[PDB]
Amino acid sequence: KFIVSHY
Amino acid sequence: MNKVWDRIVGSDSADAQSVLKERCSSPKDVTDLLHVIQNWTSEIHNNGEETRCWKCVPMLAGYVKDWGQLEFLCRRILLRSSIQEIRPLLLVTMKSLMSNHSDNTEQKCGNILQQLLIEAEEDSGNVSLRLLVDAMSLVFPICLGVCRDMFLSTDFQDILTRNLNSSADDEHLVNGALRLLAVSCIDEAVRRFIAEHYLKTLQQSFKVEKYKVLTALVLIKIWSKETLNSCINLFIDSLSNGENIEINTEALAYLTLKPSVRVLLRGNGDVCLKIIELIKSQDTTPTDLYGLLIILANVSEHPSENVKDIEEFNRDYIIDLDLIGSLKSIKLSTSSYNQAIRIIYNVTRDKTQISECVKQGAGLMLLVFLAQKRNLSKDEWYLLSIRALSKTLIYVNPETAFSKYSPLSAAPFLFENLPLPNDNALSELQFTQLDTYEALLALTNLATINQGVDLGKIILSNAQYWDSIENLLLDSSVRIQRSTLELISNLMSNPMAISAKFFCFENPKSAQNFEILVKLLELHDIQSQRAVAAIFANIASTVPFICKELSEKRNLIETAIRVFKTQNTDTDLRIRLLVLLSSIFNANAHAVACVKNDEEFVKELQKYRNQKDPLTPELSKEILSLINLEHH
Repeated sequence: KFIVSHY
Repeated sequence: MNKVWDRIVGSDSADAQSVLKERCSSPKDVTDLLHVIQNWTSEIHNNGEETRCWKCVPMLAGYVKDWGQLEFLCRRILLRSSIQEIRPLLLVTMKSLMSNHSDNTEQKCGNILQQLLIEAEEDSGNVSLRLLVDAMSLVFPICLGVCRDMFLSTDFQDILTRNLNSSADDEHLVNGALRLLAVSCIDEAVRRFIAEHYLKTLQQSFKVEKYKVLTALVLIKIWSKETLNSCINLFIDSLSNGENIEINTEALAYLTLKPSVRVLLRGNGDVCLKIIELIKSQDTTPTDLYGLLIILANVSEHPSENVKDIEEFNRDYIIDLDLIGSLKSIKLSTSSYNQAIRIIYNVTRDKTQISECVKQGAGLMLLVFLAQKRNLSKDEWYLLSIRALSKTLIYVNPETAFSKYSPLSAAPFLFENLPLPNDNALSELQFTQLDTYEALLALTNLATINQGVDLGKIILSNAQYWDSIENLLLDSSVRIQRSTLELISNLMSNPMAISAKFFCFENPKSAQNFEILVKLLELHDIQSQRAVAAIFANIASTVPFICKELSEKRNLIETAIRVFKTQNTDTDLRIRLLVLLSSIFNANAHAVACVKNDEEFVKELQKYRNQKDPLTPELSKEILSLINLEHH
């Protein structure tokens, strides 16, 4: 559901 | 014997070390063989036979201890110093006579050099003088005493300088002498004389094209700025032409340690095209390739010269000309591989070029380098590779970074840049706090693949990986603590990996973790708070069993509501708390009855039933209707 991504 | 010798020099089909068996009897070999060599070497043979002779002589020479049995070799070697093809073999043979007889071998050499000088003086031609300087430049670094004494004698200086004045048109004499000057610079006393008596000669010889490279070499070693700049400009210019590759490459590799040389090199577009072409060329020597890679890595390095100029070079000459992509199909030794990794690292310091690096295969090159060194050398190069890998896995989609190969094979190396349980700790890799931060950013991206299942499987296969993550939950660094919580929130998209670490309330260690996590909801770092809230929201909205237990945890509910009352203006945090609270309130009507008379909670929910935020009005309505359920 909640996802952290840096790309 | 004598036939053994003919076999050793007859053809390349023979192994001299193997013939040792034929050289069984110590004397026969220690004598006849030496005598056969004395008689054989009294003439000059073809370079094939000479090569084999001076490839085998060192072996027997090293074993013999009687000097009177190897004394003849000094004249034989020094009289062949003008045969360029066997000069390195002659040096090894003389170095073999250094382990033993060191004192007697230097004294024999001086007596020969002194005899050679008298022959040069009496020779109307130039060949005797060339032989003397060639003997001196060959044996200088191992016979400094007698060679310094000869070079500094007035009788030697006199014949040398005079023949450089009268026979400037003799390139073999001049270039032989320029090599002597450069080799002899290994001695400080000699360097001072050259820097005090040869500057004029070197200024004249710098004007002749075929003397320029060796003159600039001597001028570099005699430097105690246009004197240096004209020398370097010759190295760059000569290298862009493609000639004297070994000398200019070795010279420019040491010279590119200075910023002013790098700027000059970076500004010469002609040599930069040539350096990339030579690296890509399948004809250049491995020794030249290494130097070419050293120069490029030195010139591509970001400082801690202007950054935008270095960034412009890396884009225009390394990335534009596909330097990285060609390194995949080139044979690299360990030291050249080290520079290739260094070049990749340098380019990735500009994040705009990382995507091009990955397309050219830089990811696979980092991975293979790391796997090859894993059980071998976790040295500074090993660390540098992980640094480049971290930065790569931060800015590109992981699934496209390793030629369709799983990006999760990178995980183990990233974990190496994370502090291990203090009980163990002590890691060869001297990773800094920034390295840990960057590895955690990269792992968080790896955790986005398949709801974190794939990275979770790696964490589950080694309890040391989870311990390292848990050890950073309360790190003193805000950015490390934030990135650790973000990593965990992605890993909570599937309960297999680490859900038991926080939500196994029958385990005291896990239950204490949960209490700590609850308290972290009120961290001062909003990014951290969003991630903590995401941790809870993710499993609560996905695992009904865990959701049921969470709905009975008074401290979690009171803390979430408290944070919601005071920070609901932050969209991401608000949405995450609403998902968590609606999940909890849908599972536990008695939790709803606790808050049904919270006036401030209700009014804050009512204001949001009115950006790209559709979940906020919907979840606010759902929660308010559940509170209405508890009233009607």
